[PDB]
Amino acid sequence: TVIHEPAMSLSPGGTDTLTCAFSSGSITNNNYPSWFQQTPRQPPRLLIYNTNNRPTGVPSRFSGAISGNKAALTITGAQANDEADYFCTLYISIADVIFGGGTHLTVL
Amino acid sequence: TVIHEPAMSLSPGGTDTLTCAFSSGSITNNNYPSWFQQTPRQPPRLLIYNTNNRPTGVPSRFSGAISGNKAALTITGAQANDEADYFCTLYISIADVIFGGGTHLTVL
Amino acid sequence: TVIHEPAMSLSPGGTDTLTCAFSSGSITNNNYPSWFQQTPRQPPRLLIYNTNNRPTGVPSRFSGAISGNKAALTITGAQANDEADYFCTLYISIADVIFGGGTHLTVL
Amino acid sequence: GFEYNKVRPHTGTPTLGNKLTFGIPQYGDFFHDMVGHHILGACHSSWQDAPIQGTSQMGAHGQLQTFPRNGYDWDNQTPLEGAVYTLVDPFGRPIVPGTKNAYRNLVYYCEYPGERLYENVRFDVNGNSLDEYSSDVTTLVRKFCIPGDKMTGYKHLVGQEVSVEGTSGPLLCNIHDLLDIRRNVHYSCNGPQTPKYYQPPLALWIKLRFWFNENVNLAIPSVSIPFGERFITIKLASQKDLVNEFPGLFVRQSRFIAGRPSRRNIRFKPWFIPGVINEISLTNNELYINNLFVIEYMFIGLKPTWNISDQNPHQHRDWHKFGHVVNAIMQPTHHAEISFQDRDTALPDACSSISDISPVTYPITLPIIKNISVTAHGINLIDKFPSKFCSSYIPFHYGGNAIKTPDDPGAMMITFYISWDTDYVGSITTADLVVSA
Amino acid sequence: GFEYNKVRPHTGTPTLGNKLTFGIPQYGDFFHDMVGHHILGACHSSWQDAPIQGTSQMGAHGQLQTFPRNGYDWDNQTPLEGAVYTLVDPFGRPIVPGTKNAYRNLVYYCEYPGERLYENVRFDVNGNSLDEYSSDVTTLVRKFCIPGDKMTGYKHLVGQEVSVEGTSGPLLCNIHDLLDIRRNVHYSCNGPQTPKYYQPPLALWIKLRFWFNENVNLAIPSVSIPFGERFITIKLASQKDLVNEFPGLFVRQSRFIAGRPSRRNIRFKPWFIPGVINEISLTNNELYINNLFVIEYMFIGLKPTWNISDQNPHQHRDWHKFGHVVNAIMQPTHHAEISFQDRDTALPDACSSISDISPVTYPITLPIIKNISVTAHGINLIDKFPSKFCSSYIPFHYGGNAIKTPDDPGAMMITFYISWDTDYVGSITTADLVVSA
Amino acid sequence: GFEYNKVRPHTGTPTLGNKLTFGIPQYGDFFHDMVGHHILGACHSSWQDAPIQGTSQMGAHGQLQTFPRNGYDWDNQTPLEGAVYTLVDPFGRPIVPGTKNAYRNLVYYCEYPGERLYENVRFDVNGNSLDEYSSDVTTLVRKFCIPGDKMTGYKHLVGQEVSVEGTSGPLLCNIHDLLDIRRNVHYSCNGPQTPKYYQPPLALWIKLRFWFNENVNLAIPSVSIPFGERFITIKLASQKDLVNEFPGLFVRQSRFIAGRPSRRNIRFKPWFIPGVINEISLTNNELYINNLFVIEYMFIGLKPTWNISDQNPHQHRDWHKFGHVVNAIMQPTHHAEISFQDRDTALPDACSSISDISPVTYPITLPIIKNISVTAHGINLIDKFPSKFCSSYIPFHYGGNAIKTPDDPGAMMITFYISWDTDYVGSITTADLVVSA
Amino acid sequence: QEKLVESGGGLVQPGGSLILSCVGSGFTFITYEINWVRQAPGKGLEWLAVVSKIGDRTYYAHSVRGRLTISRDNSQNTAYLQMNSLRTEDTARYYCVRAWCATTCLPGDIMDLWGPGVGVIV
Amino acid sequence: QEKLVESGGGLVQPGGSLILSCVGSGFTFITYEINWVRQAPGKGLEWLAVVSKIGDRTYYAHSVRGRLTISRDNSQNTAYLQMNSLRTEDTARYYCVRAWCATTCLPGDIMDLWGPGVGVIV
Amino acid sequence: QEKLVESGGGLVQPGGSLILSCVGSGFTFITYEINWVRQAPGKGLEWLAVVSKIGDRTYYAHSVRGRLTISRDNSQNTAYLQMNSLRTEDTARYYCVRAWCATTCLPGDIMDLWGPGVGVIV
Repeated sequence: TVIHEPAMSLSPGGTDTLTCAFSSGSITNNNYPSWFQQTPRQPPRLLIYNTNNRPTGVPSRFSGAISGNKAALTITGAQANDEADYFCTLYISIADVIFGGGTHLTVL
Repeated sequence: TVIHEPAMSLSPGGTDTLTCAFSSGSITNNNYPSWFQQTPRQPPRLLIYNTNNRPTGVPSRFSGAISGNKAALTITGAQANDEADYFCTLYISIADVIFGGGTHLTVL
Repeated sequence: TVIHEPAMSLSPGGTDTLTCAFSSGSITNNNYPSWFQQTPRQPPRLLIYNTNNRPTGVPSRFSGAISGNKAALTITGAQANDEADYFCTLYISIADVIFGGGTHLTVL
Repeated sequence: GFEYNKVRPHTGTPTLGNKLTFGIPQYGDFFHDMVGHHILGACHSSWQDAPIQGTSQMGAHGQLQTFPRNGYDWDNQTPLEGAVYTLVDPFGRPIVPGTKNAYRNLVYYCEYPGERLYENVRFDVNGNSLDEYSSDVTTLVRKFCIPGDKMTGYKHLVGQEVSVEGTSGPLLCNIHDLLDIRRNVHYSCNGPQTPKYYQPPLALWIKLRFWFNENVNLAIPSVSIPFGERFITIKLASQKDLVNEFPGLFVRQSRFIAGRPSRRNIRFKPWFIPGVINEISLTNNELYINNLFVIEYMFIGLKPTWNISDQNPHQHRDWHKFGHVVNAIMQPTHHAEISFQDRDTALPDACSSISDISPVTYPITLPIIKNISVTAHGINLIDKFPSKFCSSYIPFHYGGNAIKTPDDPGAMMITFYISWDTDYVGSITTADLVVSA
Repeated sequence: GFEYNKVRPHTGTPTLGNKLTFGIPQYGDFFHDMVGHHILGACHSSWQDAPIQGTSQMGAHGQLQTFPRNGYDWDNQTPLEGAVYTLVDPFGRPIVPGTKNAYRNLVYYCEYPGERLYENVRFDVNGNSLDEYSSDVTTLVRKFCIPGDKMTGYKHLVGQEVSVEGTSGPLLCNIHDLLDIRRNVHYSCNGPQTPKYYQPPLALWIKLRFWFNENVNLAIPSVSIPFGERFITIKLASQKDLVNEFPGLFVRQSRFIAGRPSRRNIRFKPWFIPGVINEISLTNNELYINNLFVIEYMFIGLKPTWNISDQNPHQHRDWHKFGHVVNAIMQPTHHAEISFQDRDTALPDACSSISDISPVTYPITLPIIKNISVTAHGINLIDKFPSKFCSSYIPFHYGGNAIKTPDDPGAMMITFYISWDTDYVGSITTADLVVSA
Repeated sequence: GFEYNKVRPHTGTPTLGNKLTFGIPQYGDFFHDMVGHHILGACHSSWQDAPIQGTSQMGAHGQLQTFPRNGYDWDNQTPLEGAVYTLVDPFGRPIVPGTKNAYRNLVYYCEYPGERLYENVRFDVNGNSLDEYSSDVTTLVRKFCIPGDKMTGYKHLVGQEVSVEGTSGPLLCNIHDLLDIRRNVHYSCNGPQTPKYYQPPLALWIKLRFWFNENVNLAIPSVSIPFGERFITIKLASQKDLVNEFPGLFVRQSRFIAGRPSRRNIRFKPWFIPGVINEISLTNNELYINNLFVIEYMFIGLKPTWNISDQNPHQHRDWHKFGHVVNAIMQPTHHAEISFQDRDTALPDACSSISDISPVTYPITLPIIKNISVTAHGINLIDKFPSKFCSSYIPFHYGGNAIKTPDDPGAMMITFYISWDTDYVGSITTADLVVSA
Repeated sequence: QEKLVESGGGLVQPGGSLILSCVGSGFTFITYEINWVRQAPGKGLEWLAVVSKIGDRTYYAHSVRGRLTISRDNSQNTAYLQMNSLRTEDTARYYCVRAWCATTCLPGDIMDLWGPGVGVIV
Repeated sequence: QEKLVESGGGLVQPGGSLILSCVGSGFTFITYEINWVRQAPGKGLEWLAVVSKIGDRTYYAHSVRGRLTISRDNSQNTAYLQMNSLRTEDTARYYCVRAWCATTCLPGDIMDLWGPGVGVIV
Repeated sequence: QEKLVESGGGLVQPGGSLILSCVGSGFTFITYEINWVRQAPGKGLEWLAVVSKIGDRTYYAHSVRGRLTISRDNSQNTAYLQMNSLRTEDTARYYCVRAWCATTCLPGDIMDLWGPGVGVIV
C-alpha cells in the first residue's frame, strides 16, 4: 500500500511539502511517482507524471523529487486557489498500479 | 476458420482460379498458405507448401500467390485428369494449423 | 533416479574405483556430478563439487572424472581412516537435484 | 608568358572501340609530351525483374545463379533444415519478388579507368610508324618511374579514387607500466571505383609518353620534320573493358539451429545477371597540346594471361597486376549471448551470428617464378637467380632517387631470349620490357 | 663548433591577443630563419551544473539545446511513443541530474595550433616595414613547399598529433583459388587535437619564413644594415581562436518499438553550453635565434570566407582548408536477433540497435570554382580553364622534386586581376598568392 | 655486361650462436658493399598437455600461470560468484582438458629478424681489425639514412611483413550542408611476425655497411691490400633471440551478474608455458658478393637497457626502439540489449559483453631524457637543451634530402663525454653514436 | 478543447448488469488507449482494466477479472465497459481516462485528460 | 519409391481403446517426424499430435489432449498412436504424414508424402 | 572454525507443527544462502527448499510445497523452517547447509560446510 498524509495546512505565500511513502520498502525512480490534483466536482489534472516531469499548461510553481526514500511534492508561492486534494500513485510489480490517500490542503 | 468455395467448374484447356480466405482477418505470408490435392482413393500430394514454393516432381502448370487478402491458386492449361479435390490450410497462433473445405473441381 | 553400488571393499594401500550412473540416460558435464563423504556422527565434507574440482583443505589423493557414461571416483593410496560412506548427487531438469545411494567402503 | 593551344580531331564523331587518327600537324615550334582530355558520360544500368522463389536461371561466366526454395541449401537438391530465403537490396532495403522493374545493377569503373583507354597508340609521319606502345608498358612505367610524392594528384588524372580519413572522438584507455584519452582513425573513400547507381561524368586527363618528349632540349624541330604528314593513331578501349556490373540484388538466408544455445545464422549470396549498359559517349575530347615559345638498366614485368583474359571474374582490377593473385575473405560476425532463466547460468540460452552483406576482399599477390634464367646467345647474362634479388635489392641499390621500389613480385629489374623456371606452368606467362631508361 | 644564443623580449609580460615587439638587435654577423619557442599552460574548463528534465536552455552559435521530457521527441512539442532520456558522460559514465558541479566540458586545440599563433608578422627597421605576412601564406607554403619526407617531425613542431598503429593478434582466413593466418592493423592517435579534461602544456617551436633566410649566401650583412633599429612585430592569436570546447555531457535516448520483432534503439545528442575557459599564459617564450660564426611559377589558393568566420561550427579545423567542405557521418550499429520460443521461428522475436556515442565524421572537400579565368590587362594569361588542370597536372609536370602535389582542390598552380566562373557564389571567395617562388 | 659471383665459407657447418669466419679473399678487382643470403628452416614447436582444473603450474619470466576453479577469481583464493572457466584455442576452437598432446604453442619471429642476426661483425686482414660494428649502429642508420621511398622492398630483405589493404563494398551515407555511396578501407598483413603454427623457411638477404663501400670511387685496390689475409668474422644471433613463443591455449572465463539487467561477461587470459623450440638450421647461406669489371653532423641514439635485457616480456619487438615504451590496450566489447515482456520496457531485461580473445596493443613511446647536456672538455658543445630541438628541428633544417625525419624521441641529431638530466634514472641508459656521416 | 463524457451510472440492484459508455471529442480516438479508474468513497483510487488501441489486447485486475468486459467502437469513438455480478462494494466513482506510452505502455504512465467521472451505487 | 502404411482401423464400441500403427519403407525413418491428421466425413482436416525425431518432445491439440498418447519405435520403424475414451465423433479418416522443418519446425510446414489413410468408425 | 548448529528436532505426534532453527558462527551469514537437505533412514538424500541472501526469493520441492515455510533472520544470524501437516514419512535427518553460486546459483552447486544434522521422528 501507499502511506500519505491525512491533512495539511499552509499559510498564504508560504512553502509547503507533501510526502508519499511505502509501507515497508523504499522509493526509487523505478516506482514511477506521479502527483495529481482534484478540485471539487472538476476532472483531475495531471501535474507530475514521472518523478520531475510535468505536462504543458501547468504553472511552473510546482516541483517534486525523491528525498529520504519518499516522494516529495513541494509548492512554493501558493495562491488561494489551491483549495483542493492531492494524492500519490506508484507502480509496483510488472503491471501493478497503486494509488494513495488524499490531502485536503487548506490555505489560511 | 477458413472459408473456401463449395464447388467449381472449368472447361478443358481453360484457366481456373480458387480463393481461400479467413472469417474476419486478412492473409499475409505469415499465415504460410498451402495447397494440396486429393484424388479419390489415392494419398494426397503436396502442391504448394509455402505461398509460391513447390516440391519436385509436380508439373509446372500450377501457381499460387496472395491477392485481395486471399490465397489464390491458379491453374493454366488444365488437362482432363484434374478430376480431384482441392483444399486450403493455414497457420495461426503459434502452433495452430487450420485446414479448409474442398472443391470438387469438374472439367467439362 | 541414480544407481550406485551397494557396498565395496579395498585392501590397504590399493586403488579403488566407484561408479555413479543414471537409470536410462548417460552422464555428461551438464549433469554436474558431486562426490561427498560421510563419516559416522560427523558432518559431511565436500570432496568433488564439479566433475573434477575440489575445495581447499582436502587431501590431494582424491580424483574423479566421467568414464563410460558414468561418474567415476578413484582413490589411490588409501589409508585406514577411510571407513566412511560415499554417495553421488546429480543435477537434472532446470532446478532438480537428485542424490544417490551410499557405499560403506571397507579397508581390510 | 606562354599559353598552350588546343586542337580538334578531323575524323569526327569519336566512338568507343574504334581507331581514331588525330593530326597534331604543325602547331608549335617545339613540342613535348601531349595531354588528352576525355569527358565520359552517364553509366546508369538497365531495369530488371525480381526472380521467383523457384527460379534457377543461368548466370554469367558460366556460373549458375539460383534462388533456393524454403527448406533447401543453396542448391535445389539437398534438403537443409530451417533455411528461409528473402530478397534484399545491397544496402539492406527489402525487394519484392516477382515485380516488374524492381532493381538496377550497380555500375563501377575498372581500376585505373584512364589507363586502359589507350590500349594501343601509334606515332607515325606518312607511313614508317615511328613509335608503338600500349597499356602494359605504361603500367610498368607507372610502377617504377613516377615518384611516390607525385602520386595523389596523378591518381586523380586517371580517375582513381583517393582515401580520406576521419576520427571517432575521445576514448578511454589503460596504460601499463613495467588511464588516458585516445582517438581512433578510420579510412574511407568514394569515386569511380565505388559501385554506384549513377556515375557522374568522369574527366580523364591522360598523359602521353615518348622518348624525345622527356626533356625540352630533346624535342625534334618542327620545320625539319614533315608537319603535314604527322598522324597519331589511338585504339580506344572497348566499352565492355572499362565499366563493369556489381550485383544489385542479394539472396539473404536465415537459419535456426536447435540445442542448448539456439543460434540464428544469417548469410548472403549475390544474384548477378548481366544486364544492358547504357552507351557511353566521348564528348569534349580535345587534346590540350602543350606549346611553348622559344645494355643499361632494364625493367621487366611478368603477367599471367588470365589477368587480361575475359574469363577472369575480377579482370577489371587484376589487369594491371603482375603475378597471379588470390582472394582472402574475412567475414565478420556479431555474436551476442543472452540468458533468460537466471537459474542455470552456465551455457548461453540463445546466440546470434549476424553477418555483413559484403565481405572484405584482400588481393594477396604471390610470386609466379621461383627462379629466373636469361640466357642470350651473345651474352650469358643471368642464370639460376632468385626472384627476390631482381625484385628488391637491385632497385634498392641501383637507380638512385628517380626509381621507386617495386611493390609486386611479378616485375623486376635487370641491369631478347628470356627463360623461366617456374612451377605454375599454364602457358599463361607474358613478358613486358623497357630498356631505353 | 657553432652555438646558437637566445634573446629575450624587452616589452615584458606577453599576453594573448596583443601585439609584441621583439628586438633581435645585433646578435650574429650573419643570421637566417628564426625559431620561436612558446610554452603554453593548463586548459581546464569551468565546472557546470546538470540540467533539469524540463530545461530548454539556449545554446551556442544560435542553436537551441534541449533536454526532452519522457515520451517526447527532441523537441518538447511533438509526442513520441516510448522515448526515455538520461544524462551520460561521453565515456558512458552516468551523470546525476540537478547536481551542482556535476561535469566539466572537454577542451581541445584547433588543428595546427602553432600555425594560427602568428596571425600577422611585420619585419621592420625604423619604419618602412620590410616584410608582411600572415597565416594563410604559411598554410600555402606548407601545402606546397615542404617535402613529404620532412613531415612527421615537422608535425610535432606545430603541436599536431601523429598516428600510431597497433595489431590485433592472429586470425584465421580462407584463400580462394582459380586456410591462412593473418594479422589486423589499427590506427589511433592522441594529443592536443584529442579532447581531454586536462591538457598538458604544449611546446610550440614556430618557424619564421623569409625570402633572404632560405640560403646562407643570401643573408644580408648585419654591419651594413641598422642593427639598433630592427624591431619584429608579432600579433599573437586570440585566446578564443586556439582552444575550443567539446561537450562533456550527452543526452542518451532509449526507445522501444512493438510489432512481431521488438526493436530497442539507442541514440545520442550532445548538450553543448559554452562555459568559461581558464586563462592560458605563455611562459618561457624565448626565441632561440640561430647564430653561426663565419612571371615565374606561381602558387594561388582560394578559400571561402565562412572557413575563417566565427559563425562556422567547425572553424577550428576548417580554417586551413581551401574549398568548402561537408561532413559525412557513418553511424555504426550493433544488430543482434534473438529467438525465445524455437517453434514458429518465422521472424526474430527481439532485436537490438545499440549505437556508438560519437559518430565518425569525414570532412569531404569539394571544388568551389568550376572554371578559372585570369585576365590581366597587360597579358591575357589564362582564360576558361578547368580547375583540374591547374590543380593536378601543372604541379605534376612542373616544379621538380621540391614541389609537393596538392591534396585540396582549393589551391592550384599557375605558371593582379583574377576572375572566377564559379557557381557557389556567396561573396565569400578570398584569394592568397605567392609569386617569389 | 657484368656478373656477380658467389663464394662459400671455409669453416663449414654453420651453427647459430657461434662465430663464423669467411674469406672473401681476392675475387674482384674492385669490391663494394656485400650481400649475405641466409635460408632459415621450419619453426614448429613441441607438443604439450592440457592442464587440469586445479593446476597452478609455474609460468615463465617469474609470472605464475593459473587455471582457476569454478566459482573463483583468477587467483585460487578469493571466491567470485558465477565464474566458469574453460579451455579454448586462440582461434576459438575447444580444447579438451587433461589430454596428452592437446595443443602446440605458436611461433613468431622477432621484429626485423634479419637485423638481429649480425649482432657483431669484424672486418680484419691478418690482425689489426679494421672495422667493428653491431646491430644498434645498423638500426640508427636505418632510422635516418635510407629514404622513405626505398622502404617497402627493403622491408622484404630483412624478413619484415608489409601491410595490404582491402575494401568492404558500397555503403550509404548522409551529407550535411552548412545521401551518397562510399567505400571502407581495411589494412591487414601476414608474415614472419604473425604467430603461426608452422613458419615457411625465411630468406634473409642481409646487407653489409662500410665507410669505403658507399661509392664506387672509394673502393680500395685489391692488389695493394693483402688479398689472402682478409677474414671477416660474424657473430650469429642466438637461437633464443630471433624466434619467440605465443600462447597456443587460452583460459576463457564466463560470468553472470544478477539484478534487473542480467549481464553476461566473457573474458580471456593466456596460459603461457615455455616449451621446446625445434632447432633451426642455416642452409644455402652463401654471400652473393657483388663483383664488377673495370665535427660534422652527428647522430646519437639513447636506449634503456631493459630493451635488450632478457627480462623484458616484449624484448623481441622493443630491442630496436629508442626510448622506454608503454602498452595501451583497447578491449572492444559487443553490447546487445534485449527485452522480453514488452510491458515496462524501461531497462534492458538482459545484456551481453562479449569480448575479443586478443586485445589491441599500442606501443606508445615516451621521451626518456627531459634535458640534454653534452659538456666536453675541449668544446662546451651543447648544454641545457630540450630534446625536441635535437629530435625534430635539427633534422628538418639540416641534412638535406638524404636524411629522413626521426620518428622516435630517443634518437637525435647534433651538428666523447655526454651527460643527461633525465628523471627516469635507473642506470639503464645506453648510447650509440655515428660521426662519419 | 478536448472533452470526455461518461454515461450509464445510476442506482441498480445487486447482482445485475451495468454498461458504462465513454465518449470523447476534440481528439483522435484511434491512436489512444482507454483506462478505467475506480475511486471508492473515503478510500484510494484503483485501476480496473486496459483496452489496446484497436482492441486486439486487453488486461484486467485481480479482483475484477472474470466479471468485467471492456470493448471499443472506433467508428463512433466510444468505449464500452460491461460489468456483471454486482455487489455492494461497487459503489464508487468511475473515471474514463486516456494514456500515452512513456516507459511502461500497456498499463499507462502519463494518464492525460481525466474525465469528470460518473458515480455508480448499489 | 517410399511407401507409408497405416493399420489398426475398424469398427469399435464407444469408450474403448484403439491402437494405430504407422509403418514406412524406402526412407530413413530416423531423421523424420510423424504427424497424424484427422479428416471428418463431410468436414475439414484437423491436426492431432506431433512426435519429435527421437520421441523426446511431443505436443497435442486442445480437444484431444489427455486421451491420446503418441509414441515412436525407431528399431523396426513404427509409429504408434494409442487413443482411449472413444466417442461418436471419432469416426473419421486418419492420415500418418511426414514433415520437414522450414520456418516452423515442430508443428510441421512442408508435410511431404501423405499416407493413404485408414478409416475409423465407432 | 565456522560452525553450524541445528535445533528443534524431537518426537512429535503426526499432524502437528514443528520449527527447525539453524544457527551459524565464524562466518558472515549475510552473504550466504541456506539450503535444507533431508536424508531418510536407509534411503538417499533429498533437497527441500532454498532461501535467498536477504529472503526476497524462495523455492521448494514438488512433494513438500504448501507445507514448508523457510525464512531467515539476519539480525542474530538464524534461519527458521516451519513445517506443518506432519506424517510418518517425515522421520529423517535434516541438515542445514551453506552454498556458493558457481554455474547454477539458486539451487546451490558447491554446498560447503554441511551441518551435523538433527534427527526428527514422528
